[PDB]
Amino acid sequence: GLIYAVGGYDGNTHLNSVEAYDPERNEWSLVAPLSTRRSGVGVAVLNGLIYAVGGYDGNTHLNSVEAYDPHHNEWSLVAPLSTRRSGVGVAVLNGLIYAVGGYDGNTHLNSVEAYDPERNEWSLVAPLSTRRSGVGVAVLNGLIYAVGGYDGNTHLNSVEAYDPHHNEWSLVAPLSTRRSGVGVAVLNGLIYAVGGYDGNTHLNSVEAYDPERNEWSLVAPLSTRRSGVGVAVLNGLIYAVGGYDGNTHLNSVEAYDPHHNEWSLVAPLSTRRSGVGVAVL
Repeated sequence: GLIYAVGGYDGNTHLNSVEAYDPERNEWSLVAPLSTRRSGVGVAVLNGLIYAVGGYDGNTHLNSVEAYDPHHNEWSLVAPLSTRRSGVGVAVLNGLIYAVGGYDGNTHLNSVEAYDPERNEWSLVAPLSTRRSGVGVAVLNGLIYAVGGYDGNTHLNSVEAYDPHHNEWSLVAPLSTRRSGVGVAVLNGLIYAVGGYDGNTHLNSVEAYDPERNEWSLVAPLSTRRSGVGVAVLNGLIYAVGGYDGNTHLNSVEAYDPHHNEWSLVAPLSTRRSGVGVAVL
């Protein structure tokens, strides 16, 4: 029932710090830090553990992965990716962690790898049809959706979905707006694409995808522009954590109520964090 904000960039420093949000107290508290600084990190929850995948330590784009045990309040390294990946999208499906796309330091990636915690190993699965760093990823109805991103030359409005039973990606309806550094989460059978960067400006706009109609619709915009924003769903609300508003890196946090279709501010992070990974545990 807590939101964890993992790593990020405060405007000067790539962070190893981690903090947790308690909606009942409306308060953030620091927890144990990562072993390595990570901005542009992908985060996912599996088997009661938080996995921090890849990212950038201010020097090198990372293949390392570490896992957080809230009962020990400690991070431990697990098996590394086959490819260095910052700006990577991460989602959990059928007991596996998928690492989608990202940037290895010279190339924007279309490759995808999956982690099996039983074997503690990563293996490649089918690649994206499009290279995607800064990509948002979420799982809905047994499919993994890769939303937007940057292919090396263009900020993307395209969206594709992964079927693990066929080991195949398929294009679905594209966003109305190009978005890299976009935050994505799933709520009430819809995928929300939050903020991002369209190549011209950082965005406050938000779009929601309905798989039944295969179409995106705009919903209420954020109170502030946010790219590199972490997005997570808790208690029927969508939280947008941190990010970058085109001017500075943000410690502010807002929550979206789909019943009212409105965003409201909640308590801010102790630390400005763009390129932050967010997960609910």
